[PDB]
Amino acid sequence: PSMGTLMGVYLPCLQNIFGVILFLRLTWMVGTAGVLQALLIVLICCCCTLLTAISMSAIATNGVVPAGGSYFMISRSLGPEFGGAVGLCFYLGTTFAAAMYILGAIEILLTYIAPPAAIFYPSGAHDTSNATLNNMRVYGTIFLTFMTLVVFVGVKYVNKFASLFLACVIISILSIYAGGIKSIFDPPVFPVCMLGNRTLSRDQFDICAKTAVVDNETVATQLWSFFCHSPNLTTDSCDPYFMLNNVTEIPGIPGAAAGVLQENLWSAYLEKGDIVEKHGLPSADAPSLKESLPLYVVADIATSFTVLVGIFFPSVTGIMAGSNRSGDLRDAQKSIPVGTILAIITTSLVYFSSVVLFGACIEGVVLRDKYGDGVSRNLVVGTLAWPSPWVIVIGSFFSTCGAGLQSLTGAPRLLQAIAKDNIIPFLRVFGHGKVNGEPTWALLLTALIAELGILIASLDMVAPILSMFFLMCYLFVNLACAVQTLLRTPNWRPRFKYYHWALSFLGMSLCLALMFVSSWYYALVAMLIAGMIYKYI
Amino acid sequence: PSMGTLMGVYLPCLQNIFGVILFLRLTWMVGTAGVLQALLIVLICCCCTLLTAISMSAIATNGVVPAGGSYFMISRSLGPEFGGAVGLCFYLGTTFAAAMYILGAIEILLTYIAPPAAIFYPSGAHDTSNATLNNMRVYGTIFLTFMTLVVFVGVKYVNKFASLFLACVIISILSIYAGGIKSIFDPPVFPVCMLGNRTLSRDQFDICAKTAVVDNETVATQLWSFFCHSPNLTTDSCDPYFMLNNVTEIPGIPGAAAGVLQENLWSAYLEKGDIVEKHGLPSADAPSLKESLPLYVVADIATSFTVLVGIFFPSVTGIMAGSNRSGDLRDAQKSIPVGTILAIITTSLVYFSSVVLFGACIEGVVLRDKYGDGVSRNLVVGTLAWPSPWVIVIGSFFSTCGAGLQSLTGAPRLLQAIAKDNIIPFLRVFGHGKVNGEPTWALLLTALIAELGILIASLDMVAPILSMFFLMCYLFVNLACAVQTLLRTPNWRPRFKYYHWALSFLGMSLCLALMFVSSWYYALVAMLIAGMIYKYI
Ligand SMILES: C[C@@H]1CC[C@@]2(OC1)O[C@H]1C[C@H]3[C@@H]4CC=C5C[C@@H](OCCC(CO[C@@H]6O[C@H](CO)[C@@H](O[C@H]7O[C@H](CO)[C@@H](O)[C@H](O)[C@H]7O)[C@H](O)[C@H]6O)CO[C@@H]6O[C@H](CO)[C@@H](O[C@H]7O[C@H](CO)[C@@H](O)[C@H](O)[C@H]7O)[C@H](O)[C@H]6O)CC[C@]5(C)[C@H]4CC[C@]3(C)[C@H]1[C@@H]2C
Ligand SMILES: C[C@@H]1CC[C@@]2(OC1)O[C@H]1C[C@H]3[C@@H]4CC=C5C[C@@H](OCCC(CO[C@@H]6O[C@H](CO)[C@@H](O[C@H]7O[C@H](CO)[C@@H](O)[C@H](O)[C@H]7O)[C@H](O)[C@H]6O)CO[C@@H]6O[C@H](CO)[C@@H](O[C@H]7O[C@H](CO)[C@@H](O)[C@H](O)[C@H]7O)[C@H](O)[C@H]6O)CC[C@]5(C)[C@H]4CC[C@]3(C)[C@H]1[C@@H]2C
Ligand SMILES: *[C@@H]1O[C@H](CO)[C@@H](O[C@@H]2O[C@H](CO)[C@@H](O)[C@H](O)[C@H]2NC(C)=O)[C@H](O)[C@H]1NC(C)=O
Ligand SMILES: *[C@@H]1O[C@H](CO)[C@@H](O[C@@H]2O[C@H](CO)[C@@H](O)[C@H](O)[C@H]2NC(C)=O)[C@H](O)[C@H]1NC(C)=O
Ligand SMILES: *[C@@H]1O[C@H](CO)[C@@H](O[C@@H]2O[C@H](CO)[C@@H](O)[C@H](O)[C@H]2NC(C)=O)[C@H](O)[C@H]1NC(C)=O
Ligand SMILES: *[C@@H]1O[C@H](CO)[C@@H](O[C@@H]2O[C@H](CO)[C@@H](O)[C@H](O)[C@H]2NC(C)=O)[C@H](O)[C@H]1NC(C)=O
Ligand SMILES: [Cl-]
Ligand SMILES: [Cl-]
Ligand SMILES: [Cl-]
Ligand SMILES: [Cl-]
Ligand SMILES: [K+]
Ligand SMILES: [K+]
Repeated sequence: PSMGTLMGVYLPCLQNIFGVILFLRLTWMVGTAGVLQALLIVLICCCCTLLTAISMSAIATNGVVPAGGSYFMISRSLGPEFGGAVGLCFYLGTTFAAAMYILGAIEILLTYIAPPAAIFYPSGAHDTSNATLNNMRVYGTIFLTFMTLVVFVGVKYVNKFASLFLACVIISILSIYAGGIKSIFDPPVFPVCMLGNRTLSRDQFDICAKTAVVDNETVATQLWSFFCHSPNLTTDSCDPYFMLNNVTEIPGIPGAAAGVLQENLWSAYLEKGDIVEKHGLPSADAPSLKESLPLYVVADIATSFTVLVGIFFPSVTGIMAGSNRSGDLRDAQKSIPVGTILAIITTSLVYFSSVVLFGACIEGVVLRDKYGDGVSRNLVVGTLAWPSPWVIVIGSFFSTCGAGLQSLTGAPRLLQAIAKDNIIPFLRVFGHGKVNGEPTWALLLTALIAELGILIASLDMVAPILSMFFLMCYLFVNLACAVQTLLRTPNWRPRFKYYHWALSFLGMSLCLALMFVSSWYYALVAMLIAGMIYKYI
Repeated sequence: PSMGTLMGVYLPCLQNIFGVILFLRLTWMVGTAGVLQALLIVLICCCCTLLTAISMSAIATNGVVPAGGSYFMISRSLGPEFGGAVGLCFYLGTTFAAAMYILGAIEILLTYIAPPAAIFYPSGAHDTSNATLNNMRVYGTIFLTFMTLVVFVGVKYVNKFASLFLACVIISILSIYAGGIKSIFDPPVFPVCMLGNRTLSRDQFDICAKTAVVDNETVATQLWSFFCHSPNLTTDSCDPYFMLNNVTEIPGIPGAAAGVLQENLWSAYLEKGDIVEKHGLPSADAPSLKESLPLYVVADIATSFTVLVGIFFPSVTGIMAGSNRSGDLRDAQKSIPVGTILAIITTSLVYFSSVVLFGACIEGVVLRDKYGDGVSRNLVVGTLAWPSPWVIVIGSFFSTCGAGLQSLTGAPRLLQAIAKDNIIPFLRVFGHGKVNGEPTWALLLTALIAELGILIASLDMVAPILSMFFLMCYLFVNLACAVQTLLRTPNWRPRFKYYHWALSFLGMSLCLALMFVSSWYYALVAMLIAGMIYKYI
């Protein structure tokens, strides 16, 4: 074994922690929650994982660190019963993370790369969502079957391109920060068209004006005809909000300044159907027609604190991938606790600094446009990039497609190990393999379980389920590190300096409170199942 | 044993088949789907149960009919493996039926008996639903804990009042038909106020007119001030749909005639947010303000065929309660197949004739008002009653509160039997009992599983889950009656005249297609779990 801390522990953690939510949902989270509550979300979600890494360090500093995987360390150092629970929750988390990574790639493809590559179209006036869901499901079943065939044939090729997907993430992050520094002295041009407080969808009309001049004549624009249903300048069919108010352009990226950061500082939660609005604009109050409602940027889902925590939390998962090469290391009891804790610290500093950067550079109206309707269907992250917005689009697409392949390779190997371990006999039949040792019936079960996550067809609906499984895995790791100290069981002497049982107890309680914060109902279901297995024993 | 067919098999089936959906959701289903598609829903949902009763007759005509319950017949006549599946699916169905019966009683209490007995109020303008859900959950946890204490103490008293809850159902059905016959020559007076096609909520304003006369002076009414935001007769702040249209009263119950039945004959499916409208009225087309949207009757959920099937199907469940007294009967191989099939035929004739009666007597605008907003917060069923609408309100409340108690008494006894039967050792610890033999740890598990159904807090969200469990139970009964004939296993010789294996095969395929019709996603989950247990064996 010859593999150091950097390329053995640190870089796989840093590759498995960054992902889809930094490029699709972080600006939305900043603009919805405010800078202060977004920093609070990042702080709370990075203390479950830091305390869980302190417990995993106490795992790795005990004994020999047996070769192969993070399942075998836990199972040989904690007894089989905690090992089975940690392994099964981590397996279900990895299989739904594959589905979330596929849904992210299809959102990027259908909204930014090729919008004409769309099968189902929003017929009628309203319900653009059912066309969107049925459009996500078809491409989800296509990409999932293609990638399971790739994993069924070409594992050697998936292991080959693993550095390129990390290079794409790092180049696309450095482009964000390079453009954010340039926005201090030279911000880019993305004008946002508004009407009173209300922001509107710029993709539908031509010019952001109420009237124009053609051939020495004042003629109503296309924007007049959507609100007034007549090309005449003196009709009374207009809605009274359009008549009393005026149409105004603003800079979408006003540049890095303290005045922009002061406006983005507090929460602006909306319900489903509300309109994204500024705060410092004059707006005469008036009723508005129901028919002019598609001419605005509308909140897609109802938001709160507990909604945003469950969507953010799978950004911080990825600790457990620092022990998959635990046999290949030179000093596994030293390279694991340093590598995972430094990876959590660096990725958490990237999230804090990016929350402050997006809160200081981008205006909160553009931030709250999930899918970027206020600026001509562009990434809100991509408009801040330095060379072009296409670098972030292409790089985030290839990185999410790589992160899906890595989950579809990592989860059947894990189910293979629990099957051959024979703690649960009900999972006996998934120990079959080929002559290479590659799993067959486990790959089918991961493809069918990740299919049930793809048929939910939303990035915002699958991510609380991921939070729910990774929080159970991290809860049982902290239970099994606190109980073995309080019971004084033999062969449990962790040689880690910064370990204490109260830290693992605090980590257990925090990763249990986040389980209720993310979704209280399914946490209350899992509490019943856990309280029933305890009565079984 | 001295107990005949009528009081032993027929009356418990007829008591357990009628219930909450005949009084709360049948008029809504007729008005939404049309008379023809409502008869098609009743026909399809009564052919799964008739074929399942033909299979249960082949169970009862084999062998001895061992004493006690419907679980012991199936388990001794089909092998333990099918018996465990049928028993566990029927247990989960009974525990969620308790939750649906509690949610029905709380809907009746909070909307018709005591609307001031409401904790959470709809603050703001919109979202009257979250106040409603949080208002259902609190009273659900109160009624569930009270009834589990009653079952924990007073089983002898719950068995005593069992005839009174059947008397309430039969009196409240006879009042419906007595009022429906009276509506031929003397219909009751329930005027419905409308504005163009759109129907409005009469509970908010006083008089159904656009202007009135007070003290020899034409003054705008209260209904003017909601749409125009000014008491002056000559303002231009009115929405243009209110100006171009006129306000009209219609009879809500126009009486039994062929012309009313001809209008109610075809489907009118709406999406969530649409307005209930007539078809034969003049209405000038115009836009409408967003602020006047609470002044209408709005569709609560999006409806289709597959939505209404899953809501209707737990009306027809209740076959399996014809064998709970299988030891007390004089001739159990004769009293069961006659009693259950005659009970299914009589209850299905009641549903067909009531669908035709509500389609012929009540106007389809009043039928599509779930919660009865178009007529002064009254039951749509209750307005057709002969003495008073209060008889149906009180009788349906007491019958649903009795049907919840009967499920909370029947499900822990069933889990007790599967625990003592020892096919699944994981359920070993639920075989404990008191000195009376009454279950203790099973009653706790039924109270915690029915709590997870109450925390969904909708009658329309729990009923597809009930359909999902009773259809799996009825599928395994037909599998176990077809496979034992095709495999020619010993000790399976059913002495029933009208049994054939193709009928049970057709019943299996129909109760599998209804599983996809009711909700395709959770059926696709259960298909995975069933295909995994088969690979285990
Ligand atoms: C050890 C061995 C390994 C394999 C195995 O065991 C043995 O492992 C286990 C693990 C199992 C899996 C465990 C967990 C599971 C998750 C479970 O999902 C629960 C709820 C979610 C799914 O929602 C469903 O999604 C479908 C599809 O949309 C819906 O079906 C609909 O489909 C069509 C649409 O065209 C239509 O007919 C209807 O819409 C409907 O039929 C279901 O109805 C729906 O329940 C998460 O969804 C939740 O939905 C909420 C919406 O109300 C949402 O709330 C918010 O919604 C929006 C946000 O988008 C906002 O407006 C508001 O803020 C809220 O209203 C929630 O966010 C969201 O959580 C499914 C099963 C599965 C995968 C288990 C499968 C078996 C399993 C793998 C076993 C194996 C054997
Ligand atoms: C043998 C031994 C015995 C005991 C045991 O095993 C051992 O038995 C098993 C059996 C287990 C149970 C099996 C099945 C279960 C059902 C499962 O529910 C699945 C989905 C449904 C629940 O929905 C959830 O409801 C909660 C509460 O609302 C939501 O949480 C929300 O709460 C708040 C609201 O304030 C807010 O934060 C968010 O809204 C959210 O957090 C969940 O999100 C939600 O998933 C059914 O709900 C489905 O919801 C759809 C809405 O999207 C709806 O679609 C339609 O919705 C409306 C209609 O109303 C229409 O507009 C459209 O037509 C559609 O959108 C669907 O109709 C609806 O199906 C929960 C677990 C449970 C009970 C298992 C528990 C364990 C169990 C008993 C074991 C034991 C151990
Ligand atoms: C919308 O913007 C226009 C600017 O074109 C505002 O116009 C007012 O115009 C009159 C006469 O042209 C001036 O005397 C006022 O000083 C203007 N008001 C200003 C500059 O605030 C108009 O008031 C705006 N509408 C609003 C703010 O509701
Ligand atoms: C944007 O402008 C509106 C008025 O044009 C602001 O005022 C609110 O308007 C709604 C009407 O839907 C009223 O119900 C509220 O009471 C109004 N709030 C007031 C008067 O304080 C609205 O607040 C503005 N949005 C912002 C500042 O984010
Ligand atoms: C609403 O109802 C009124 C009835 O009061 C209709 O009034 C019309 O009134 C003029 C003059 O009073 C008559 O000459 C017309 O014959 C009436 N039209 C009829 C009876 O159809 C009014 O047209 C109605 N509005 C509609 C149908 O949009
Ligand atoms: C009730 O009246 C409206 C017009 O007052 C009817 O017409 C439809 O109106 C909508 C506007 O929301 C249009 O999009 C449709 O194209 C109209 N349909 C037509 C003209 O056929 C509406 O159909 C009526 N409702 C009924 C008869 O149930
Ligand atoms: Cl991620
Ligand atoms: Cl992880
Ligand atoms: Cl019922
Ligand atoms: Cl039944
Ligand atoms: K991650
Ligand atoms: K029933």
